[PDB]
Amino acid sequence: RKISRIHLVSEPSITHFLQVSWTLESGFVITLTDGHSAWTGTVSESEISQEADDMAMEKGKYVGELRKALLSVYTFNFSKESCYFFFEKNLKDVSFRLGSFNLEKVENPAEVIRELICYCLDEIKSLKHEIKELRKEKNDTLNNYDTLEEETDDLKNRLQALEK
Amino acid sequence: GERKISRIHLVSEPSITHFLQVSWEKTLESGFVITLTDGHSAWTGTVSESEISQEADDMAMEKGKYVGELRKALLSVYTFNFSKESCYFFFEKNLKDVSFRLGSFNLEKVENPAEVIRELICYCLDEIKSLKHEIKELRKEKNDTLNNYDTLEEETDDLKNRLQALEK
Repeated sequence: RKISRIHLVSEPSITHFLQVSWTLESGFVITLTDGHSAWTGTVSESEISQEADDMAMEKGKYVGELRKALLSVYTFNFSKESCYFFFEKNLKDVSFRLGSFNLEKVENPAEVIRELICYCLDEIKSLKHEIKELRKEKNDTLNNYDTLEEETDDLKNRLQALEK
Repeated sequence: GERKISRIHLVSEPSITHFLQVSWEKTLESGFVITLTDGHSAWTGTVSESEISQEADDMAMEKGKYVGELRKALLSVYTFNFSKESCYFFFEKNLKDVSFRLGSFNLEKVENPAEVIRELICYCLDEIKSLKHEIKELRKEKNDTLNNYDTLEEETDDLKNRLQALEK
């Protein structure tokens, strides 16, 4: 998955969180939350095909914009009454949409929020663990390079002393 | 300031994960803020420097030991208790066959839970980004040295071949 902070136009004051889980080409789940409510939509490959056909765009580029847009200067839109989500690719004060998706309001949003925070805390734990091994490996590699430099200097010294 | 976010389970709500966020401006011993949240509501309490010393005294515990226990329990066997009707949070130390209360706190139901939850998530997302940056730099520094190693080793081997031939 990827969790991105976004601002909606209808609510520029606060930060929303866009959680996308999936390659995206084979349909995905998109979740929006403001820390209280949550909206979730499962986008099928069928629904994807119908969006790229309604706007006459290449699959690869379309998914590429999805990939470039959903995982993170794009703008994001969501109406809490119609529950339709869409984003635009902006360029030169000119913009166009990449389809819309329906995000149904979730009955028990606290479950989603809890899961999102747990995911982040688990990720932090995993990254710290990885860093501990990488620190040691980095230090070992620097030490081994120093050893080789000293070993190589010894060889050159022996060659030059040999010459004379 | 600094903070620590911990996952806990409550005796009275064993199924749901709660999050305990403890933060301090200077140091834990000089005052901290303790927030409990289930991802929907949040309760917060401020603990002053003098309240810590008074709690240690009421417990007939040496202040350093009391603070040491707060660190082990609130920053992360300890049990956590909270009731959404009393807004009263206490945790206990459980040794073999016996437990005892390690101080308690009265939390106040926050008025803006969503704001607190968003700020907490943002903190985690910022930490993930910083940790990913750190990993990327560590791995590049390691890989850069390995490349220099392999380059230097080409010369080392040639010098060995030259020296072996000359000393042969």
